[PDB]
Amino acid sequence: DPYAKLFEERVIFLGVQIDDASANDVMAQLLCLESMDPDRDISVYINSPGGSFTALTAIYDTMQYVKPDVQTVCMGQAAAAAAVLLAAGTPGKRMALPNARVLIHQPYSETGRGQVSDLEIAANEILRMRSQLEDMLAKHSTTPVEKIREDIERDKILTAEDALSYGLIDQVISTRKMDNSSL
Amino acid sequence: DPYAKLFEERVIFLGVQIDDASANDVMAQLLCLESMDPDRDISVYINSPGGSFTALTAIYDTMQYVKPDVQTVCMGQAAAAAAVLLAAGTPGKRMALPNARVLIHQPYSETGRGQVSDLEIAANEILRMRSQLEDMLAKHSTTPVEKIREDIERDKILTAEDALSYGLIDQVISTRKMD
Amino acid sequence: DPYAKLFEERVIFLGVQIDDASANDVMAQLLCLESMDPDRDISVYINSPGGSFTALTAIYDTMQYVKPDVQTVCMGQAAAAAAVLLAAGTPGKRMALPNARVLIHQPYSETGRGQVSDLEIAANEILRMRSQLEDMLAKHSTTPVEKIREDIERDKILTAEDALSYGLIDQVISTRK
Amino acid sequence: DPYAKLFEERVIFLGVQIDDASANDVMAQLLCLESMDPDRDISVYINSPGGSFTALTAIYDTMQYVKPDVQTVCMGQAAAAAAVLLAAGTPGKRMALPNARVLIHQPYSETGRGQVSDLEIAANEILRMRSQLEDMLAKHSTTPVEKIREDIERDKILTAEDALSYGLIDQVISTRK
Amino acid sequence: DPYAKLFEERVIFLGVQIDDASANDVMAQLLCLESMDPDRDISVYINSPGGSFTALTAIYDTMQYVKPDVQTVCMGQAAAAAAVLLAAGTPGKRMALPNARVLIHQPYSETGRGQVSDLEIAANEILRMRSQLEDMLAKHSTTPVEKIREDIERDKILTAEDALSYGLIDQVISTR
Amino acid sequence: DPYAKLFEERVIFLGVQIDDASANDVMAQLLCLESMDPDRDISVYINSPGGSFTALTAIYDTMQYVKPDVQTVCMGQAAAAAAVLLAAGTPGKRMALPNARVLIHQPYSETGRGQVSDLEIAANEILRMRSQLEDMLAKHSTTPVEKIREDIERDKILTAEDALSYGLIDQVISTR
Amino acid sequence: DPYAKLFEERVIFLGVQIDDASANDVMAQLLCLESMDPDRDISVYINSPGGSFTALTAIYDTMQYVKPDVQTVCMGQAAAAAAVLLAAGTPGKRMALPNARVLIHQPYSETGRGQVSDLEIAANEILRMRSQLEDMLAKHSTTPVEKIREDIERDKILTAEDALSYGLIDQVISTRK
Amino acid sequence: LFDAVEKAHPDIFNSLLQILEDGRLTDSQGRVVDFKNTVIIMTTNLGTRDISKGFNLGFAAQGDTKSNYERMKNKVSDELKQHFRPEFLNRVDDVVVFP
Repeated sequence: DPYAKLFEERVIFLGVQIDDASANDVMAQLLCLESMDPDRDISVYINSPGGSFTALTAIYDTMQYVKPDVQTVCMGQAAAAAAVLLAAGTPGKRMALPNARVLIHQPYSETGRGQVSDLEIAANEILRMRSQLEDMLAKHSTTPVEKIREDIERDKILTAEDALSYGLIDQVISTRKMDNSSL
Repeated sequence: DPYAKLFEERVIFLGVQIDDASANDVMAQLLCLESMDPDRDISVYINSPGGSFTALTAIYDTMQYVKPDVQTVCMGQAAAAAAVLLAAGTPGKRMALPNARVLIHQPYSETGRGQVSDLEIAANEILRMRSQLEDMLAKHSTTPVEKIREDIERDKILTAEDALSYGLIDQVISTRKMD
Repeated sequence: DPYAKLFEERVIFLGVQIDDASANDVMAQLLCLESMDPDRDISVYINSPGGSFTALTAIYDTMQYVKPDVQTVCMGQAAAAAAVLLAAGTPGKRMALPNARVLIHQPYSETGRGQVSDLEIAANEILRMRSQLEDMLAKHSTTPVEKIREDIERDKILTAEDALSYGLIDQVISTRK
Repeated sequence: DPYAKLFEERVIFLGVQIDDASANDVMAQLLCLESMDPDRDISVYINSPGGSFTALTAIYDTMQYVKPDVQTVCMGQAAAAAAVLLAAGTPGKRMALPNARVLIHQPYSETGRGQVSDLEIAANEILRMRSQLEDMLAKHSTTPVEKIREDIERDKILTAEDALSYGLIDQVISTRK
Repeated sequence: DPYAKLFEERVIFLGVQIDDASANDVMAQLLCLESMDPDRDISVYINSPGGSFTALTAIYDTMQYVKPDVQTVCMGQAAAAAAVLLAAGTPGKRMALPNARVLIHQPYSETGRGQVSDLEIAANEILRMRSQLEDMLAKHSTTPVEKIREDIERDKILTAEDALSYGLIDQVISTR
Repeated sequence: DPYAKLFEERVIFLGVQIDDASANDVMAQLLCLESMDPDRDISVYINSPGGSFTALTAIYDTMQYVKPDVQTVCMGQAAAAAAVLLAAGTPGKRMALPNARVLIHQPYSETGRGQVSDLEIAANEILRMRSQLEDMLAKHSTTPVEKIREDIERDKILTAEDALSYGLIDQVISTR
Repeated sequence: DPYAKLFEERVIFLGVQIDDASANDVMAQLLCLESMDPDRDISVYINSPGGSFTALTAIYDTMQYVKPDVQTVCMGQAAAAAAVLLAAGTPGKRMALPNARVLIHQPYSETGRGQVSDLEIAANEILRMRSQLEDMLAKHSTTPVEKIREDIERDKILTAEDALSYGLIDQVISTRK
Repeated sequence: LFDAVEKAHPDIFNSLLQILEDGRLTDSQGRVVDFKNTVIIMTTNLGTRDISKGFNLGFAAQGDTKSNYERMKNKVSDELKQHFRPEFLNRVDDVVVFP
């Protein structure tokens, strides 16, 4: 079981759509890893096509809460909410695969039929969530908040170097590199 | 298995819709935790969107009956019955993550085709359920019952700070390095 | 799992609707619990919304036959047959949670397409089941049978204290001091 | 699991719709029970609402085949195909619960679209099935075959005492004193 | 697991409608039992209706191929290919329960839409399967071949004693 | 389970449709069986009603690659891909049961809506696949390629004796 | 099962379509194989009918990143994504079975209903995907890039020898040595 | 000198506490023998099993700039904390790592 071997080496692997069950599993694994060793880093690999917003928020809070540093690796794609998780890693330890993309866009939602007051409340909540997402993206990046607001109006796709220039990631891995080995 | 390790430290996850099976599992876990150690804290984590009222009452009664203190922690969202369960923890031990939302509203229900007398009985029952809901909310909060009734008329959403001022939670925990 | 432990200390949950599978499982656990130890009590916790009448009668007969005393606890709710099992426990050891309800009403059933004679036979069986139901309710309750017959004409919901006054239970739990 | 413990004590528990799979499971369990001990008796519990006819014949034949006396215990209900199996046990060991009910009627069947010769063959086979069923009922009961023929024309329902009077069972359990 | 115990002794069940999956399952079971001991006997129990004819021929070949003797016991029913399987065991040890039934009829076929030539080839092929059917029925029975031809035109259902008189089985088990 | 046992007696079943998953399973089993003992033969049992052509090609190349002899046994039926797989065994090891049917026909294909160029490419590819199938059938049998090409125009069914006369198998086995 | 052994001798099967879960499992196995022995080559067997582009890029990146050499074998077929995965192996170690087909074509995608701006953004994205795919094909082959541009306009199917001459396969295996 | 300390049961060194802190040891006859003039050396190879290791599991950009000495020192410290009680390691004057 390769996943167990990855977990024993303190790697949390996220390759499914972000929902309540996945968020609960990720938070439980993060808490267990922090309990095992509050000093060694924890690695998170991201291959998710976005997901819900509440699960994103819970995962982000758990990542920011734990003592050890979090090392995020973009792996494939990070479509809607996975991009925030990639940008939420410990600064300087957020890397990505070469032929990977990072997508960013404003949240999309829909509500069932109801009276006008309920729709107004739902719209207020959705605007609050959008503002929160813009704040989280501005805090963990380099570009100003106005640029984020202008960019997330429509789907924006960034390559590895485009993300590095944007500030979401810090390094782009190319090939396995041996250690110095200088005694 | 992270969940087994969490249960070994007296931690219970509630991240699924509140129904009969989940309520039974939660009550069984609470009884086991009380039996293994009757005078040590039990932590309950809430990430559920709500559920049926009967399961909510069953879980609330089980939490109240079990004597060790129960610490309720909100991680994602706590809506409807989840808000009541979050507010039902031991005072001073109710916590929420910095970015969380608590949603409260009056109960919603459906009934089938039937005669007028059955509909009247069902209406009386649902009004009793709603009244029990305001009673439960007012008991574990610092807000007058009339304000509770006015607030839960429609969907009311509170952030961590709004919930803390509203009396549902007691602390907003930011990080671990900053105690 | 908690269920295995609670079974080790003689606990049976009833959290699903009453049907052949649940009744059969109840039979198996009750018989095994009696065989392992016929001296200690057996606890049955009910959170059922109702079910079929045949499983009702079978489970009632099994509980009556099993000579160790059986405690019954209504945790979330008890509707129709679940109320009957709640009242079918050992007298003096029937309990309900504070914010619980008990629902009682006459049985509901349907019949398929058929000739008049078959419908008459089915209706006679339905009336016999109903009569057995109010007889079994009056057996384990302190209320007159006429009052039960008039009350179960339509649905009836009672709180824990109302059930205690009606005779369904004996004690209403408050807390563990 | 309680079912394994019941099986270890030489109990076969049957509360499901009789079909081919249930028949084969009963075959395997009965053969294994005979192989492990061909002397000690075997108890079979019936809680089924009916079943097919070929499986009924197979299970009846294999249960009459075994050396050990086959006790039959009925809980809740035993209708149509279940009544024959309940009454086919070893004499003096056919047992029913106080509120159990037994339903008896002629076999009910359908046939597909086909030519008149095929429907005639099927109708003759169905008449033969009904004759075999009434012969089985007469063989294992104390009721004359003419009464069985005039009774199984339509649905008929018997309680525990009525089943005892009809000879299908031997005694009615009340409780373990 | 009673199935495991019965397979451990010598027993194999055929109580499901005959198809490719069940055919291969019985193939593996028979080959395994032959490999474990090539000098004992194998008991096969039949409580299933008919099925695909190709699987019938394959399992007939499998029984006629292995050196251990094959015993057939019929309980409940044995229709179409099941009757041929019951009659295909080694002579002298084909038996059925008193209330068991044996059903035999000509093969039923259903092909999809196609050109004339394809349908003609299919018709010749199904005639070949029919001919194999009466050949198998006759070579394992004491009934004249033309009698089998005229009998399998329509549905033919026989009891245990009727099957014994027909020659498909050898003994009728009442009690040990 | 008897399947694993017959695996250590080095017998591999092919009783399901020949698709990608079954092909990969068979290929892995062949590789492992060659790894365990590169000198003893490997037995392949065929009870499949054909399958995809890519799986045919992969299994054919895998059988042709390894040293250990591929001893192919056919029960019940071997149609389309199964016929080629049976005929692809080592010479002298291709044997089949007496009343077993082998069906051979040209490949059948279906494509969705597309432009003319895509349909032309698909037609060229299916013609190439048919040509390759004829090439393997010719190189693994005794019948000349012209008669094989003429025979696969319509579906052709052969018995064990007919297959032996055709040249696909070596000898017919009835009873050990 | 043979799968566990094939993993033990450092061989990974890719027999299903290229999706998120399959790519994740493949790259996890690649990381584990690199960890256990960073010098022995890793063998990858290609039997897939293509898949998604993101999984393609993920597998390609994790295969180029690992220190040990990658030994790719085309087996049965390798279409679209599988063709790139086969051709991305270590030079001199990319081989195919004798009879096999390698299919290459430009990417095909579907876009949901939306406004014109979203559609043109998606068009730019798919054009970028096609450009990246043709550049990756050109990098790992001797064929000129413009030849690949004109070739991948429609479906292009190559045999083992055609792939060998094209620049995607280094040599063809026939029999074990 | 205590040679290959990690290959003994992790309880014998419980007897070294009073040696390393009070400089004394009592035999079974009740006599006290002092250790205040001795020099205690304990040799071990704990945490040196990964000297011939190139990289860790998982993706990583660039590489570890620390030489083998720093990584081996950290590994030795971690293994020493894992193997011995805190009160035993709190009494040792010096821990020296051999490159």
